[PDB]
Amino acid sequence: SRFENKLKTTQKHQIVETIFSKVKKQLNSSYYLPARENEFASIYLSAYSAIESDSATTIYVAGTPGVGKTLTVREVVKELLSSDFLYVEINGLKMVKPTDCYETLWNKVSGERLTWAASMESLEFYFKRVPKTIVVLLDELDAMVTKSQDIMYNFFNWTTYENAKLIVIAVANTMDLPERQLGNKITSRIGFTRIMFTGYTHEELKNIIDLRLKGLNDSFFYVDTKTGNAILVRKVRLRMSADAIEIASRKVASVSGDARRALKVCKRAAEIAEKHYMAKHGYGYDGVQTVHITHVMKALNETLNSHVITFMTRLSFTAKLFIYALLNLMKKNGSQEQELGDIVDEIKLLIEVFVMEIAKTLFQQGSDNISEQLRIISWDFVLNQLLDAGILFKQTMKNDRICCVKLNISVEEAKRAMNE
Amino acid sequence: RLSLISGIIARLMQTEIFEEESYPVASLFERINEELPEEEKFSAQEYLAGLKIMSDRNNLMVADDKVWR
Amino acid sequence: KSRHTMSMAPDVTREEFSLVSNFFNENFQKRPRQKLFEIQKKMFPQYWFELTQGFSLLFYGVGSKRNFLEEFAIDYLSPKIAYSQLVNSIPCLILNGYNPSCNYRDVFKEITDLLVPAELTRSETKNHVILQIQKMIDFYKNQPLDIKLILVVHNLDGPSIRKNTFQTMLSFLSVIRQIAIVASTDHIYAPLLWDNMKAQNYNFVFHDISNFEPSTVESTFQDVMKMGAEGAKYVLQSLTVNSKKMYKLLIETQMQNRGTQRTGVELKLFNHLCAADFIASNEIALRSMLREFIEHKMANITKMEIIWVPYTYAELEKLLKTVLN
Amino acid sequence: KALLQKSSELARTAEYEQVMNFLAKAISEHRSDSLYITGPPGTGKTAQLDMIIRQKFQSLESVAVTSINCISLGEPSSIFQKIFDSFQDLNGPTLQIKNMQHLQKFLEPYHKKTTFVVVLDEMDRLLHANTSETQSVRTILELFLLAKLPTVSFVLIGMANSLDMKDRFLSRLNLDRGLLPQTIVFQPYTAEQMYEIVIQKMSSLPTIIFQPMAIKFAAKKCAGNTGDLRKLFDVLRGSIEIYELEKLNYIAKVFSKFVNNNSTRTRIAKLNIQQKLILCTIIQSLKLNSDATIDESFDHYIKAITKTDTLAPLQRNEFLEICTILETCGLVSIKKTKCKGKTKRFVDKIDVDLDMREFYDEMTKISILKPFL
Amino acid sequence: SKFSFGQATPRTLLGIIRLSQALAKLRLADMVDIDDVEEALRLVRVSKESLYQESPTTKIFTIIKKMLQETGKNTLSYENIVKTVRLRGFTMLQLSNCIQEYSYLNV
Ligand SMILES: Nc1ncnc2c1ncn2[C@@H]1O[C@H](COP(=O)(O)OP(=O)(O)OP(O)(O)=S)[C@@H](O)[C@H]1O
Ligand SMILES: Nc1ncnc2c1ncn2[C@@H]1O[C@H](COP(=O)(O)OP(=O)(O)OP(O)(O)=S)[C@@H](O)[C@H]1O
Ligand SMILES: [Mg+2]
Repeated sequence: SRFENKLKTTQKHQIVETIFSKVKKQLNSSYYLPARENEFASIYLSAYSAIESDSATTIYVAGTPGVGKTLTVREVVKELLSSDFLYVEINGLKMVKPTDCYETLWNKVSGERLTWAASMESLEFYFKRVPKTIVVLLDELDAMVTKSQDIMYNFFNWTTYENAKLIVIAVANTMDLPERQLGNKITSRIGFTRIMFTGYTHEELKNIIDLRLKGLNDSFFYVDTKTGNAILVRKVRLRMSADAIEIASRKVASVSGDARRALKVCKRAAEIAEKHYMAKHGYGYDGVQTVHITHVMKALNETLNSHVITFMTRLSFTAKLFIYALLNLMKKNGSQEQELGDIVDEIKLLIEVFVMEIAKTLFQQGSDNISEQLRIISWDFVLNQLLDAGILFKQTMKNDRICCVKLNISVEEAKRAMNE
Repeated sequence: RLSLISGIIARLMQTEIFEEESYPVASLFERINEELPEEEKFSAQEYLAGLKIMSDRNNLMVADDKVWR
Repeated sequence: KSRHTMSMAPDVTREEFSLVSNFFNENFQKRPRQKLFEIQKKMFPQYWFELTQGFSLLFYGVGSKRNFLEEFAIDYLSPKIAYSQLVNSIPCLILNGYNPSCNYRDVFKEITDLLVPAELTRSETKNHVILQIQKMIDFYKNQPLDIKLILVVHNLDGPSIRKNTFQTMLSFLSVIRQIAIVASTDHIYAPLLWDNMKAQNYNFVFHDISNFEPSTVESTFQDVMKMGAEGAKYVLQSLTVNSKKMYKLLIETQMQNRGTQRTGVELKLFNHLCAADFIASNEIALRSMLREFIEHKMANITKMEIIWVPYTYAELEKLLKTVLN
Repeated sequence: KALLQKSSELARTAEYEQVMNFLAKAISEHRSDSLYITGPPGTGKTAQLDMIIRQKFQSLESVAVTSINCISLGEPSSIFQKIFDSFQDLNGPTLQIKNMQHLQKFLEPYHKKTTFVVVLDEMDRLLHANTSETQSVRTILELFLLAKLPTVSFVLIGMANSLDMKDRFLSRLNLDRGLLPQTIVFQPYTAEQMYEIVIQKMSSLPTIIFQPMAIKFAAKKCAGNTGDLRKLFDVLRGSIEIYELEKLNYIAKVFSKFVNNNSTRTRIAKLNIQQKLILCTIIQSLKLNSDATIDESFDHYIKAITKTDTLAPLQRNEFLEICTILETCGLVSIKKTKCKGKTKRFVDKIDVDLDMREFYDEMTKISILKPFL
Repeated sequence: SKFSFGQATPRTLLGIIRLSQALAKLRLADMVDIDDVEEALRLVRVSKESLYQESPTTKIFTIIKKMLQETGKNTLSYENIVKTVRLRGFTMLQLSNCIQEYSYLNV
């Protein structure tokens, strides 16, 4: 509003719009929908009736994140501006305290700042007195349910008044939410509409990608060979191999069916070809191009593959000495949780069961003057280093002997990474 | 006498042989004489009265005339 | 361990209990009760005379004393002392110790307003309670000796008055000569409450009153298992008509075999059994109106997948013939 | 075709006949009967009394009887403030609305001596408020005491969901005291009083408002677990737009959303045969009925796959993604449960909605999980 | 586990050898054949066994999994899988349907 005038600055020194820059502009998650096409009507025809008849209803939609329920209901109200209402995005997680949404509503009727207490008095005074038109989105309803359900009873008791000019639209995480957190007295007020949103399917996941790739798929750029700048000296083209786009779809629809996850794995795979193109020619920052299948093979795996195995073999010696002692106790006792003094008891014993040049160094950094150490060198350090790494876990006790230690990653992969 | 045939109708309603909660009149005729109880099914009026006494006890009502809700 | 238990008792409903209880407590030993009440009436001039000496009078004894204190404090003493000093009579401030909602702040806020606000004592209001009463005490050492207030503390071993920060608060009140402290306790370990420090401030004397009263008001806050088998006895009286039938089919085969786990039924066959009488459509429609029996804790489940009712063998046939039928 | 069904979605009840007998002294200006009106939820009971008082106020003599909703208080003061709002006056409010004895001074009227009855809406928020015998039962106790000597008495009409509240009353209060007695209940109307109101709420009748025996069929086969037939007409009003969208049909559409994956669509969730293997791997770890970590499951996954060499052992990171494929369909849920060593530390315990009876059918068709069982 | 008892010892192997010798002695033979050991093992396993008292596209799936266990490539150009299906005995219509079904299953 105000400060966007101050967020603008002047000197913009000719940023290089490369080949893959114009992809990521439309591969931004912003800018009719193919997948939830008919269900857009099922909201809207449920909404169009109450709007043009001055009533008060409730609409309940659920689903996993990434399915458009943040998006679709925005497309409902957007066309409605063409044809009497006040649009508010009452987000649950964007409220600091749960009562703070009450302040917004009384702010968004006349423009007054009153307390959560004093708002809902005048809100209740609004909802049963006004002679005769308010659209409210109650997003992410896991946030506003937590304390004692006294907030959630209000947001549906206002719907019961026949003289209440309000239209509520609830969007939750799960359909189960008025059956495993709320009471039945709320569950009578929630209704039984319950519009379910499933995942996306992999065919439609192809049909959502090309909507971003509408005017740019297999099109042509105008490029100078000196700076790598592309314009919608050569006239090059860039093509997208649709089969790699398909194998992006057949995984994301399989695991999650998430519309952000499908776009972003294409977005991550796009910039892999960006740096390899910049590696071969070096246009910096101041015949026919493509994106291979081998890009989305890596980037999809790049969502999966770890490093704690590679972290463990790149740790210190006494780190790998520590874990090898720790699995030795877990196969000695079979109790998966060993006392800390017994580990210090073991690393002593695992010496005497090159080793002497180790055992000299393992308890003192040379130095005859200051040798004879009980516990090993930097034993507090590696145990602190294994703690904040998340591999280990150690309960809090002022005794430094009988404080228990519990593993936090799978002990077999600890056994397996130890073998290297 | 109707409890055993009601349990038979319920266990045949448990699968997708009716494909819904409802069932057709052809499947109604297919599940009275082709099934296990022989000569337990009398005239049309008494089994229509049996469907009516299942209906007021909320078991099997009568609707749309091509299927039976 | 074959033990006879309170579950195996002929139980009594709410209106049946309290009415016949009211018959006994107003007609059992009526003649000797007022016959005691006339005997102890002659002690009333003796209490009046000793109470001029600022003595904290304490009444022990079996039975409730609540009726006796209110006759002795209100009607007898409080106008008798006003007539003997020479106009409204002496203000009586009772303290219901059997009421657990007594605090130290609220009753003392009454006290300083019951006592004289001759100075700005709200200036010393800043825990200043012992501070504010100390400024009350030394001023009262140099005043003309006359009672202006008599307070009554019923059931001094009560659930809130027996708290230790409240007890010491009353201790400093009793050393003042202007107020007479007539209280009663009922506990058998009541003299565990006071040391020689407090009784120095108290100078208690003792008298027996045993009228074997029923303690009508003092029974109300108290509870036993008379006051669940009786809890879910009322929810079934207001539900759907189908839940009665699906509990009837539940209660039959769960009592076909105390009502323990072993008499219970598996979930699959019970779904098929309540599918047999055209009642349960499937598992979800069964379980959802079975969560309503779960939400009001009217049935249990342990592991066959055994759902069993936690009421006794005698209780379920009582639930059979009365409310289900 | 819209305007006939645009109007579709919107003395009258056979329960109002009860309460005029229960308010038999409310037109003779005397103290009426003793009103504690309860109900199972959803039964219209909030708007039921609201129907009566709005028909009372539109009918009715000086006219001032007020009703306030006990939702956002947790404390018995401002109710006695809101009865003052029908006066439109000004006073010292704080002390008069706080103590039991302070309410008694408030009950001397001014203009024409019409008696006042209060209506306490949604009393169960204060019943199911803070701890019982300390504040809330005392709050219940203090309100129901009507021992006032003139007939101007604050007659209560309070409402509650769950019917435990009467046994919660003390034995003195259950000795025929105040408004507790007439425990007027409302059994949920099956179809025999609620559907007929829908008939009279079809005063403006379109031609095709559907075969009404199917509406009777709708009423009979919803009355298993229900209380609000206009809201269960609001599920007919959604299906009446289905016949507008296509230019108990919908209850059939909504139950197949809920019943399936155990019988049929379990194999829909596990098109991967390894997803069938990893699903049995979870249940084999459920022998040690513990906090079923993603690691202890991975422990039993490796130590079995080294015995039977059905596949190579995969990654833990792969094991993370594959169990989330099991998650989004709705089979297994993951929660961050409790372990209390250093802080509130969150290891992930799973839980499966399948039984071994619904397991053994779908594994005998595949003899590659038969080594694993 | 739960239904387990004992372990395999060399004395049980010697007893199996002795029972095979007794079975050969009952047949009055100078040699021990393969028929005695398979009877003795069946005898010692049924001595403890009283305590318990198609593949239309699955064969193609095991062939595809054998090729996936030797190299592990889910390509779109099948030149060896089609040859082992042609020499395995069945037709190519079931092969094309299996390819379409597992591409729909995304393997
Ligand atoms: N059908 C679609 N057509 C076009 N863009 C889409 C579509 N579905 C999702 N998107 C895009 O992907 C983003 C995903 O956000 P949404 O799925 O709307 O949020 P969500 O499903 O509510 O997940 P939340 O908000 O965390 S519960 C949207 O903001 C759009 O930018
Ligand atoms: N018999 C009826 N006559 C008129 N309107 C009715 C009737 N039954 C239900 N309704 C309407 O449908 C609504 C459904 O009741 P609910 O308000 O959801 O439940 P309730 O009124 O809160 O009672 P509770 O749940 O015990 S607080 C009522 O509030 C009325 O608007
Ligand atoms: Mg919302």
